[PDB]
Amino acid sequence: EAEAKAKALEAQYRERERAETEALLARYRERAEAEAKAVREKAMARLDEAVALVLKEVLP
Amino acid sequence: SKLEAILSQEVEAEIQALLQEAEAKAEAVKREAEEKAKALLQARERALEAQYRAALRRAESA
Repeated sequence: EAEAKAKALEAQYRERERAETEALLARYRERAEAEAKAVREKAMARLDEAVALVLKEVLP
Repeated sequence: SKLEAILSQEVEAEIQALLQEAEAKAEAVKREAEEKAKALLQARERALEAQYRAALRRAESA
């Protein structure tokens, strides 16, 4: 039954671990998802001028 | 008879010492097991705890 104690130790160790990691990516990823949109939206602004600028340079 | 009374009692005292030894040889065993078990759960508590903390670390790293 000391072998039993050790078995029991595994349970929680495997279970909680699973659960936390299983959550972890999701959450992080979704913050990534959020941030990603918001940098596009920054970009929008500084779209037009970049092209304008770029267009002038190449011409001669 | 006072001689045979004494022979009884002695042999009987000799019994008392056999029993007392045997008891101790049981007790030492009893106590061994107890330590042995304690030590085992310790080894697996340690390791699992570590394997947890690091695992999740790899979750963060992702």
